[PDB]
Amino acid sequence: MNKTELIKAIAQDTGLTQVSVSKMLASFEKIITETVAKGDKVQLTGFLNIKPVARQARKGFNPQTQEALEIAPSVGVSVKPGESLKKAAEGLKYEDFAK
Amino acid sequence: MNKTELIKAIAQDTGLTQVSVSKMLASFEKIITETVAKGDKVQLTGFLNIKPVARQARKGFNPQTQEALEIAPSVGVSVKPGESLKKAAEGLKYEDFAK
Repeated sequence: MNKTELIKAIAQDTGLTQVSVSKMLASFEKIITETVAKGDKVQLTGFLNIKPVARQARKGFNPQTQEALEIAPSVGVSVKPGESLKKAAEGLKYEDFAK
Repeated sequence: MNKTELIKAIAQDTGLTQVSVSKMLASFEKIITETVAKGDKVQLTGFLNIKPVARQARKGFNPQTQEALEIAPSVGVSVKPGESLKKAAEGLKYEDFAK
């Protein structure tokens, strides 16, 4: 699925009026990517812990070629996929992917 | 934010009909986690890409005192690094966190 397929995901799980399925998802990244950049820890049930956390602010290796460094972390992306989808996955196409 | 905060995040980015803000987001996580679990490549425009991959895990008993068994049930709900959210993070104050 994606910013469009997901519109159908709500346009079908919901469908009510197709509100902005295309616009709410277009804004979803605008709020997902923008919230972390707005300063808010979005949290999807228990799988997408959207929340920014700094972890880098330098990377110029010494006067050599590959001795890169990094002293100071600036905003980052703490969030990640949780087990809510893996538990849902162990329940629908987990073995389907195995074979 | 969360299954309700992000709701208004789209209910406001939408404001068309507030479709089911409650049913589209509660189901969006139910479909986000359920799609990857259904076995579809869930993703977000160009910053997130949740994808499940048949995998497994084992060596922590359970039916007794837990700490010794040997199974392997664990799909791999991978994901992506939406830089649009990290680059947006540069917008919130990435360096401000580095200092």
